Formats: sequence, structure tokens, C-alpha cells
Amino acid sequence: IRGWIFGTTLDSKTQSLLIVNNATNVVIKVCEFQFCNDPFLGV
Amino acid sequence: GNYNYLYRLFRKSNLKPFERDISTEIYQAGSTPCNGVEGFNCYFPLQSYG
Ligand SMILES: *[C@@H]1O[C@H](CO)[C@@H](O[C@@H]2O[C@H](CO)[C@@H](O)[C@H](O)[C@H]2NC(C)=O)[C@H](O)[C@H]1NC(C)=O
Ligand SMILES: *[C@@H]1O[C@H](CO)[C@@H](O)[C@H](O)[C@H]1NC(C)=O
Repeated sequence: IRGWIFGTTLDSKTQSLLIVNNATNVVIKVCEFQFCNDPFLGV
Repeated sequence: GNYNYLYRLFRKSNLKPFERDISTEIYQAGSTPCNGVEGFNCYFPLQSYG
């Protein structure tokens, strides 16, 4: 488990908090991200 | 007339304190649903200052 998405529609129409922890780098953004139909991170 | 400054004119509910709404969804003010298209009882939520 490496992150979280918070919002209302999660489809680039509103602002959605995105938290990702990749290895040693915690990344926090509040952009209007365009998420995939089934968001995931590959290895 | 400077028309770059806008303000929200319609919203289904009042903002909570320190809430920021920048959505431009077409406001449905009548019983007929709006499909994202401006028109009768279907408002663009932002108005421009004079
Ligand atoms: C925050 O967003 C939610 C939806 O993501 C808003 O809930 C909507 O409230 C209106 C009434 O004002 C209902 O007609 C909608 O059906 C609700 N949406 C859902 C998905 O149930 C909520 O009002 C928003 N908060 C504020 C303060 O505007
Ligand atoms: C984690 O992702 C951010 C951008 O999302 C990137 O800048 C950073 O370098 C990444 N960290 C690693 C260890 O790859």
C-alpha cells in the first residue's frame, strides 16, 4: 500500500488530494489529477 | 469594462468556512436535468464583474 486519493469524483473535474510514498520520498499534491479507470502503481 | 474578475452566482449549498469551489458545472435551477449544456433553467455558475 503506497498511497491515497481523496475527493468527490476523482476524474479531473475537481481537486483531489493525492498522497504517494515511493521508497523514501513522501509526495503530497492537491492537483486536479486525471486518474486511471483502476488506479494502481506497478513494480 | 474589466471582465477578468468573476464570482460564483449559483450553488446548491453554502460553502463551509475556508472552502474553495472552482467548478464550472452547469447549475440546474429547474426540474429538467441539465446535461452540461447552458440553456433554460440551466445556468453557468460564474458571473463576470463590470
Ligand atoms: C461536497 O460534495 C458533495 C458531493 O461530492 C456534496 O453533496 C451533494 O449535495 C447536494 C445538495 O447540496 C446533493 O443534491 C448532491 O446529491 C450531493 N452529492 C452526492 C454525491 O450525494 C456536498 O454538498 C458538497 N459540500 C458542499 C459544502 O457543497
Ligand atoms: C517519487 O515520485 C516523485 C514524483 O511523484 C519523484 O519526484 C521522486 O523522485 C520519486 N521518488 C523515487 C525514489 O523515485
